[PDB]
Amino acid sequence: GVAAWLPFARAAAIGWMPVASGPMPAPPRQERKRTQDALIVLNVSGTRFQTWQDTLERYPDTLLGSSERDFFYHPETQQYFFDRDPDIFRHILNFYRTGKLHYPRHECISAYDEELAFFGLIPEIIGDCCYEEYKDRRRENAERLQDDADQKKARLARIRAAKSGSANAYMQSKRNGSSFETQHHHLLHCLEKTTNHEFVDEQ
Amino acid sequence: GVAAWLPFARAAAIGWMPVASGPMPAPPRQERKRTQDALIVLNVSGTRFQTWQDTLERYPDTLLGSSERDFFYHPETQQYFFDRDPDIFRHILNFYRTGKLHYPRHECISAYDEELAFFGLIPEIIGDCCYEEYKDRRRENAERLQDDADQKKARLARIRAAKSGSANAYMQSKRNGSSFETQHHHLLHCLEKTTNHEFVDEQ
Amino acid sequence: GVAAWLPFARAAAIGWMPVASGPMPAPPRQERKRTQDALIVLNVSGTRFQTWQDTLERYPDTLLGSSERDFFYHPETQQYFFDRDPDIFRHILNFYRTGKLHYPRHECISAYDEELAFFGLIPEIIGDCCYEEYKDRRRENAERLQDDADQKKARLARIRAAKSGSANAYMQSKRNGSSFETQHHHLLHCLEKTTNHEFVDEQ
Amino acid sequence: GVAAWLPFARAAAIGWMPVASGPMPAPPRQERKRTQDALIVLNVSGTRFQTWQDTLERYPDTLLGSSERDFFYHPETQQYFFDRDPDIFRHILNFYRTGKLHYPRHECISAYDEELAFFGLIPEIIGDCCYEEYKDRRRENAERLQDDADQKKARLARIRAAKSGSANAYMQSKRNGSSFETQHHHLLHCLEKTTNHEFVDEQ
Amino acid sequence: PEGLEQLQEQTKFTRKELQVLYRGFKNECPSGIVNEENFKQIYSQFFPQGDSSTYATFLFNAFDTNHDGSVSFEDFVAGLSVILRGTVDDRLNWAFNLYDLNKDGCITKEEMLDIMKSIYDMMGKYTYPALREEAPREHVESFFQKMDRNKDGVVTIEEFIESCQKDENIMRSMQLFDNVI
Amino acid sequence: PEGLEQLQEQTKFTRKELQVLYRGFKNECPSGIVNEENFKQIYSQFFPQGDSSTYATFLFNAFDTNHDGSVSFEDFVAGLSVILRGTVDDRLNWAFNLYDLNKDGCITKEEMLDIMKSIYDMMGKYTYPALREEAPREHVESFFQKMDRNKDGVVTIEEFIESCQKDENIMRSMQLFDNVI
Amino acid sequence: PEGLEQLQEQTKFTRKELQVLYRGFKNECPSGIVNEENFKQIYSQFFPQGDSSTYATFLFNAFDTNHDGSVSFEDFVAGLSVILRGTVDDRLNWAFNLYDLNKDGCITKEEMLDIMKSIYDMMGKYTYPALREEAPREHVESFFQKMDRNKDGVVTIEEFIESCQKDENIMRSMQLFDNVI
Amino acid sequence: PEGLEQLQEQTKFTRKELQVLYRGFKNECPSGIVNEENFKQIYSQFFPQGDSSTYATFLFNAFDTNHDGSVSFEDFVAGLSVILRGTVDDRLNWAFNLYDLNKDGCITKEEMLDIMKSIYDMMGKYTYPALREEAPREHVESFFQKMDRNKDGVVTIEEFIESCQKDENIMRSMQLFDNVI
Ligand SMILES: [Ca+2]
Ligand SMILES: [Ca+2]
Ligand SMILES: [Ca+2]
Ligand SMILES: [Ca+2]
Ligand SMILES: [Ca+2]
Ligand SMILES: [Ca+2]
Ligand SMILES: [Ca+2]
Ligand SMILES: [Ca+2]
Ligand SMILES: [Ca+2]
Ligand SMILES: [Ca+2]
Ligand SMILES: [Ca+2]
Ligand SMILES: [Ca+2]
Ligand SMILES: [Zn+2]
Ligand SMILES: [Zn+2]
Ligand SMILES: [Zn+2]
Ligand SMILES: [Zn+2]
Repeated sequence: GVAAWLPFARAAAIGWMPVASGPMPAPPRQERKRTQDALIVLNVSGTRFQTWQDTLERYPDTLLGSSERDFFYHPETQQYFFDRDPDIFRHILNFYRTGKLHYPRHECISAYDEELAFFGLIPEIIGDCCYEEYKDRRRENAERLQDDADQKKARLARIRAAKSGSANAYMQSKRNGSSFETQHHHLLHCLEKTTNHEFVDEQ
Repeated sequence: GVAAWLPFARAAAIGWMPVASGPMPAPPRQERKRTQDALIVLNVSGTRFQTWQDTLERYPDTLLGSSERDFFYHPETQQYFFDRDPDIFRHILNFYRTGKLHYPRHECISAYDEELAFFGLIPEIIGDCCYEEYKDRRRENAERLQDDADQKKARLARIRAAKSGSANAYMQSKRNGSSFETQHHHLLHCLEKTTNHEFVDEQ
Repeated sequence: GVAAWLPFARAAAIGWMPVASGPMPAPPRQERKRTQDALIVLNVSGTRFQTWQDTLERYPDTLLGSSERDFFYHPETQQYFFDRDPDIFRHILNFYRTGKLHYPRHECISAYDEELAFFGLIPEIIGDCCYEEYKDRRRENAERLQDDADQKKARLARIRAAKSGSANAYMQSKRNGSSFETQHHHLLHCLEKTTNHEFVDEQ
Repeated sequence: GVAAWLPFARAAAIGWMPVASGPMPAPPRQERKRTQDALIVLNVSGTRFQTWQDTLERYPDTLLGSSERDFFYHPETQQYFFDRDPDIFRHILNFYRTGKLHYPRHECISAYDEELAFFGLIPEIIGDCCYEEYKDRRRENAERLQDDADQKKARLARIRAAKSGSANAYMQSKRNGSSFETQHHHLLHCLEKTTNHEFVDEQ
Repeated sequence: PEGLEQLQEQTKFTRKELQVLYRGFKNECPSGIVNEENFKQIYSQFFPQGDSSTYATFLFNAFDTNHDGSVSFEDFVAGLSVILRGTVDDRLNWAFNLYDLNKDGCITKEEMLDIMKSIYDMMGKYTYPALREEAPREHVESFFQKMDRNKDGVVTIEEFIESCQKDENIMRSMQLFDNVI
Repeated sequence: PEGLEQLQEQTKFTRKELQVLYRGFKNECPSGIVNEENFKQIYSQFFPQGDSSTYATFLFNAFDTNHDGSVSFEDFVAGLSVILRGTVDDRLNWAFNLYDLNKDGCITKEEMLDIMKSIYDMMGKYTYPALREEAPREHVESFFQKMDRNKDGVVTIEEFIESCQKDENIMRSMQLFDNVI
Repeated sequence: PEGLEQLQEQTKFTRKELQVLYRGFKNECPSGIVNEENFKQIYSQFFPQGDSSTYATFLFNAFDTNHDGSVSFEDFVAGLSVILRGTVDDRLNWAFNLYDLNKDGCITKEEMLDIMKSIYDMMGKYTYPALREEAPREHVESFFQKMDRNKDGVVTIEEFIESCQKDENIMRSMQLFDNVI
Repeated sequence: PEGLEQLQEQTKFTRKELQVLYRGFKNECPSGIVNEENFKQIYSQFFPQGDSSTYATFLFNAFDTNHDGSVSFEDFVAGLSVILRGTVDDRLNWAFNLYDLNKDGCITKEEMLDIMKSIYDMMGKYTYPALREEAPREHVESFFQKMDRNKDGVVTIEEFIESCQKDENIMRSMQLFDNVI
């Protein structure tokens, strides 16, 4: 949380030191080159962020503070790469530096929440400066989602058209006789061979 | 669309594999070095964006997902260069990463729509989180355009003054006896020689 | 203005070419290595912007389109450096790329106008998409300035305190017997020697 | 303040020079390589800002204008590093370039004030263009803070849960028999040995 | 959440492969875990001409070993390592466990009927020969008369295995598809 | 949309030239295609003292080969390659097709009258000699008495060609302007 | 505000150490100084099972030498240099001054009672043996019967020092903890 | 606006010096030109204990050679080059032209009175000896009895020059201050 004043607290223990009656424990080795002057690079979609490693270690149980970060390290470039939004990542990093999370009013609440979930940040850590703003925006977006749950038909027609287009693309591939498309069509042909049935064109 | 879980689906086919009655098709070669660890650079007006190539391949029929991208490649610098707005390009790239398009409320709707058209994105792919905002802003800008169609006179006077200035600049070039200006004046002189008529100063 | 379709217009002249009665002028030399593939760098306060040189040449009579740009070139780094605001410079550059100027609603109107004046852009080139927004904001800021012209006293007290502090700093320098401060105090001492009078402490 | 026109004022002294009756002082040495063409780099959380050193020297008594800046210099990379927010730092730097501070309406007032305090900027230097906006936002945030002073219970429960979790983590470390956690637990064990008392699990 | 090194020493994937898998998994599931409904939504968009919900449920139950109701990245790569990188017997055990719904140790005709119903639901309602509404039944019959050897009305792991190694087409299918990727 | 490699093998432009042309084309037409009205708006701003709308219509019809009502980048570079990079006979065929409005195979006096009206519309209404309102008519007469050889009241491609090679000024104009750029 | 060079020549820290200390100090106190309340808020979060407010007040008074009511970075590193980098006698003088609340030059039993009350307040109200409500009193008694040598009812700096060097455990505690960091 | 190369060949400043001067000039005057009021506002903040408005007006009139009411960067660097880089006679001519308000070719006592009033206005109303309200008058008297040689009640350029070279302090002032910068 606050590792910067930890040496101060350890020094302040000197007021305890003489009045103690009995021995003292063994101090930790702490042989890790003091974990200082690191300045690691977090490359978020091409935007370079730089931070001290201890700053990230302030908050474990999050992505950047834990060993989960190792999943995004690139030893070739000696940097972590994230295929995420850099503008919201600015607030993500500011949280580690200060401890409080700010909500930018100009960003979509859904994008902000997705970035919070990706990096392991809980929305309850948003500071009181921004919490009312965030809560109001989240309420409007929940209201929209519930109103949809209980103009959607454009989305439904679009997704059905997308599935029809995928089926027609596979049928045209069959008629002819894009790596993803080739592997997906191979999987569909395997399904055909499994069921001994073949698809047919919808029109 | 989702190429990340394609190996999962291909593995899941193992539940089909034993119960099939008959042979199986030939698996694809897929000999393209797995198309992994690319991390291509999209230089938008000096701002470096970095992304995986498969992320862009998720959405063909757009500029970045198609071979149209090749028109913007710079083999000397080994990067794609776009003379476009980088702030809106952030949302363009976020679309490839997530599948949904967000609309930034602080940007002009005309600039946003021009960037969408340039990169081949259709406004109907804007997520429901931002669609009402986008629709309202587009409605205001359509209302302005229609009100103009049916304070414009300042624009009309400015454009007429610009044409008069261009004609006067060509006349002054003739009197004297900026590569673009020189070639354009050569074209106008060729027009003169074609019609055997010459321009004269408007004042 | 539009140099991209100039080769198209020169080619279209081929419809004039046969029907002309008489000779034709001499085509321009245009021996400047086609002025292509430049990709000049505009460093604005550490933010790299990159653009084609012809894009800037589209609009002379502005700073970036004229030889005034040469005042900001750094031959050592082979780039132009501007000690200006990069966020507003994004819109400045977008003007060259498109021809229209957009106004960001989230920026101060005074800062925007100062950046427009610095780079030689006239506010009347703001597109109709943003012109009403810009005009309204400029009206509010004019109203504030006029209301001041006809809470200012805090500013007046601050500036008087600043002048008193400068005079006291010079007096303390005299008592003792920061290059700018040293040269300024030398100028004040020269004024003293000119008038044969000396300053005295106000308190 | 304005060191750019200081040579102009020193030259203008030539109107005083002949009419003076008596000698003149010794001009300053000013032997510091003219302090020109520096272009120092301020690395704020990975974002490179570049500025002239004299621009920063315009305003001493602030962090960037004083020797306090030396606490953030990295001789290995030859740059100053700040683990701060770069977007607000843009306005911080704009203050040095122009003398006036602008307030971005889209940023949290608390974050803005914390960045102002860190870099030694006083909120009274905000220009009149942005002062009403800033004052209104600060008034709302003061109203929130006072309403809290006189939904907080969620914060109180969270902080109590955090202290309980820290105590339980130390107890589990004791049961077992993360450098910060190890040193902090060593300090707590030293406190135990000082008081000859041991902690016990709260549940 | 198991670390990269522990997943490297547990599964048969390299560090790069695990990193790519995690990248994709978190791109679809930012929280790092997936529930049955989101799993169905992910799996359905590979089958745009059918209903994969039942087979997706079977897959979710098979992959989610600890029965938490959630498939984590650990479940994900453990299953993917068993299928894509395991031996032929490992894959055959995984498939047999998929078919054995109650996990008792045998495959009944109704259990296989559920599996073939799920598989044929992907074929869609508009196919070439017909939607005979009985093709899964006779396919189960064929599967049993091929796999079962003592004709006890049930399939055991021994019969499943030995009948599988006695079918060259099954070998071709195992070696080719689950090893190319 | 034809790719960069296919346009390289079809047209006579290099990869760099095609990239620059595409950059400019998309800067003016972000959608990648241009209609007649946007084409007129683009073409007009090269002629600030006249009306180029009719000649622009002729150009748009000539460039848009497949008569889709839209000029794509393929139409654009195909026409630009024929004019700027083709032989003198290729350019002459292109110009003859521009003049032959009905594309039947001959140029009548009224067809040429439309062309010269379009060309003189760029001169503007305020020129040096006069707006005689008959200069296109007598210019058509001069063009016919120079080009036509059998005096049949029409111009054929053979007469157009041979009369063109019999005019040194036309050669100078072809070689210089359409090859410098 | 003292500069980096002056703090280097005053304290016993290197340039890198002073830079790291300033970085942390300004990260917690952006204004560059800390008052008693913010100091307590910082210090409390190292003791999540007790009340450190009284001991924090003692520390704040000891560190803030010029009695401005504010601890600056200069106060901070001066105290940290005396404790972490000073000799054993320097640390012992610092601790004695911490105990001597009135700074008169001696430690009374009530002064030590305040110190041990502050220290035991960190132990919390829920500890292993008991909250005897008298443990600080008898701990003061033990401290006096160990430190005091003339049994005058007070502790002087001479007795404090010599009794400290006569306790090997105190030496181990001084050398180990305040020199490892 | 004169270019960098033309200003290099006109003034005596190098490319770097002209670039720095332009940087500062545009930082204060983004439009590239400065009017009398903005000029006064710029010049005043070097004199925080007086009123420099009249002397600033004299400077603005002297620098703005073409009497456009605006000082451009060309005016700025032309004046700065004459003063900072010119010979002693060039500076003396510039100062004489500053004093000669009507530019007729001579300095009268009232012209010098205006100049000394402007100069003493910078001293402020609260100075050491006194605000005698007559010090400019007697300073003009001293200046005339030093500069004028034929005692005609006026100062000519010849007398100004020769009297200036006959004062060693004036030489020291010219060489030192206007050449160090
Ligand atoms: Ca699980
Ligand atoms: Ca069973
Ligand atoms: Ca059996
Ligand atoms: Ca076409
Ligand atoms: Ca015809
Ligand atoms: Ca004929
Ligand atoms: Ca203090
Ligand atoms: Ca005492
Ligand atoms: Ca004693
Ligand atoms: Ca002038
Ligand atoms: Ca005169
Ligand atoms: Ca005289
Ligand atoms: Zn906030
Ligand atoms: Zn959204
Ligand atoms: Zn706009
Ligand atoms: Zn402002």
